[PDB]
Amino acid sequence: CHPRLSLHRPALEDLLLGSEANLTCTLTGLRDASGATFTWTPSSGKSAVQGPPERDLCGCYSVSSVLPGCAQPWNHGETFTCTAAHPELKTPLTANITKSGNTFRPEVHLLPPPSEELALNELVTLTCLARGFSPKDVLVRWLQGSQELPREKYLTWASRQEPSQGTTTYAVTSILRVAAEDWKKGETFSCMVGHEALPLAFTQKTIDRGKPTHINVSVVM
Amino acid sequence: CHPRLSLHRPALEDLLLGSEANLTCTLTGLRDASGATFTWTPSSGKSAVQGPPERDLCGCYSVSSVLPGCAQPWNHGETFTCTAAHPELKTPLTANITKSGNTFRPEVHLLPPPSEELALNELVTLTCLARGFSPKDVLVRWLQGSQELPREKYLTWASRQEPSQGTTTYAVTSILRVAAEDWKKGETFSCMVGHEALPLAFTQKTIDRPTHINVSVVMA
Amino acid sequence: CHPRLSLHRPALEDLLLGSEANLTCTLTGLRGATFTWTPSSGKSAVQGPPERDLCGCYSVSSVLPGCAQPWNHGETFTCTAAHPELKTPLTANITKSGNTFRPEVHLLPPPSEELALNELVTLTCLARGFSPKDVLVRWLQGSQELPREKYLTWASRQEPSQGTTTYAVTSILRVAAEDWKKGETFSCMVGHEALPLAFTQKTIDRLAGKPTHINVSVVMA
Ligand SMILES: *[C@@H]1O[C@H](CO)[C@@H](O)[C@H](O)[C@H]1NC(C)=O
Repeated sequence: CHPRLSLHRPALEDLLLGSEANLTCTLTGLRDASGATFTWTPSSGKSAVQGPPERDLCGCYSVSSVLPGCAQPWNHGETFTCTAAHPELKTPLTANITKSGNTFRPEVHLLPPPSEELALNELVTLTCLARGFSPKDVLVRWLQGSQELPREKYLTWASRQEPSQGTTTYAVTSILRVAAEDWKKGETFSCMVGHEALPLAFTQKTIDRGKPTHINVSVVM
Repeated sequence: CHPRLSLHRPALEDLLLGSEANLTCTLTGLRDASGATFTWTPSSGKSAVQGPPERDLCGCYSVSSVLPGCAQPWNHGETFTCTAAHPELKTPLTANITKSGNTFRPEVHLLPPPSEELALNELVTLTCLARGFSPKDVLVRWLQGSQELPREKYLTWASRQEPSQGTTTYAVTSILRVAAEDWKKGETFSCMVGHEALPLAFTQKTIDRPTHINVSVVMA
Repeated sequence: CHPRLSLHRPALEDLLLGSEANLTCTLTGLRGATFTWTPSSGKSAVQGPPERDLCGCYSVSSVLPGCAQPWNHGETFTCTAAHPELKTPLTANITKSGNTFRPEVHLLPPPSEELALNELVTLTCLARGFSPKDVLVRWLQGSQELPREKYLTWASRQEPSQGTTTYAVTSILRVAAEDWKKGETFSCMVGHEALPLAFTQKTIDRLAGKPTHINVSVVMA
C-alpha cells in the first residue's frame, strides 16, 4: 500500500476563460521530512513553488509542485517532465505528460418540454445533452436572453464514457427548471458547452416555443 | 490512526427484483478475521445469515456482521444496531441506525429525438428522466418491444441533489442509442423506474412518431 | 524630420484566441535609440529589425511581449523613449477601458424576393451598442468554421444617439440554394471584450420565417 507519482493537466476553466495555467506534481502518504525535492526538467526561469503543508489521513503529509505560465507551451505541443527525490524515498522517479491527440467535436442538443407537465403549468424542464467528444473535459453554462444565470440554478452530472463501436467517446447532461409565466410569455434560454476541440472554444444552442403552421381553408356556397 | 463509527443503510437494490435478505453495514473502522455474525438485539426470526470472509490488512479489515430480517420488519420504523467486539476495541462498539420516512414518488417523463439529428439517419437518441424525491437510489432498465435488455447497451448516471425550493429532492437521467430504420418502422421503447413510493414499484411510458390542415364547407 | 511617439493596445484576435499578446511602442524619425518600460515584468523586449513610410522618415518599433494577464488585471503601462534628436525623453501610456457595454446580436432571415431565382440566399448579421470599438465576426456551417475568404464584414462606425457613444458593425454571407432547401443550419459569432464568456452565437435554418397560421376563404356567392 504505497502510491507512485503521476502528473495532472491544467484546469479547463482557467485554460478557456483566459486566466492562467498550472501544472501539479504530487506524492504523499507518511508524515516525513521536508526534503521533498521537486525538480522540473523544463523550466523557463520562474520554477515551481513547493506548496502548502497539506495533510491527509493518519497524518499523510502532502506537499506539491506547481508552476505558473503554462499556456503556450502546453498548447503548441511540448512534453513536460517532473522528477523528485525524498529523504525516505532517495530512489528518484519521473512521470511525463503530453497534450492529447485524436480529437472529436461534440454535438449539443436542447430539448423542449414532457407534455404531461406542459399541461400542469407548475414547472418545466429543459435538458441539455452533449455527446461524442474525445477527452473527458467539458464546461456547461446556462443563460437567459443575454444574462448569465448563476451556477446554483441547475445541476450537471459527470461525463461518463459511452459504450459503442471502436473508439472511446463521452457524454454528459444537465437540466434546468423555470416557472411557466415567462415560459409562455416568450422568454428564451440557452445552453453552452466548452470543449478544446472546437475552433472558437464554445458552442451555444437556444430554444423557444418549434410548433407547426396552421392552415384554414373554407369554401362557402 | 482511527477505529471509527459511521452511519449506513440497507442497500435497497435487493427488495424489488431481489429475493434475498441481508443488512448492509460493514466494519466500522477495524477488527480481525471472523465468521460474519456478531450478536444484535433480535429474538425475531433467528435465521441468521453467515459466510466467512478472508483476512485483510493495510489498516482496516474486510469483516462484517450481517444478520437477516429485511422486508418483514419493513413497516413502522425499527432500528438495527451494528455490533462488533474484536480486541482492537477499547469499548463495545454498539453503533446505531435511524430510519426516516417522507418518501416521495418519481415524475417520469420521456420525449422525442431531436429534430436536426434526423437528417443523417445513423442512430436515434432517447432520454429518460426521473426526478424529485427524498431517498437516493433508483434503478432503470431499457426495453425494445416488451422484454427488458441486458446491461450492455445503455448508460445511466448517478443521482444528484437537485436545486429546489422548499423541499429536499433529487434527479437521475439515462440515454439510449438505437438505429434509425427500426425507429422508422414504428418500434416502441420503454424505461422502467423502480422506486419504493410506487404501489407496485414499476413505471412505464412510451410514445412514437404532424400537420394541422382542416377544410370546411358550408352551404349558403 | 519630425519626431513622434505612440502606443497600441493588444489586438483582439490574440487576446481572445491564443494568448500571446504583444504591446507596441513606435517612433517615427532618424532623419541608435533606446526604450524603457516602467512595469518591470522580467522579460525584456526586442527592437524593430526599422522600415520606412510615407517617402520620408524611417520609423522604428519595439515590442514588449508577454503582457496578457496584467492587461486584463487593470494595470497601467508606460514606455519611455530616448534619441539624439530628442531634447527630453518622450513618454506616453495606455490603460484598459472603463465603463464598457456589451453588444446585441441579430441574425436576419433572407428576403422572400430572393428565393424565386434559385441562385444563392443571403444572411445578415448585425451587432449594435458596444462601447470599445473592437470586435470579431466569424461564420459557420453546422460545425465547420468557414474560411475568411467567403464573406464580407464592414468596419465599426459610431451610431447617432444622445445618451453615450456606441458603435455598430454588419456582415453578409451568401450560401447556395440547394444547401438551403435541404435544412442545413448556419451560425454567426461575435467576440467582444465586454462579454462575460467572450463569444455569443445565433443560428438559422429554412424554418422560423414561415408564418404561424394561414386563413384562406373562397366565397362562391
Ligand atoms: C497617463 O495617462 C493619464 C490618463 O490615464 C494622463 O492623464 C497622463 O497625462 C498620462 N501620463 C503621465 C502620468 O505621465
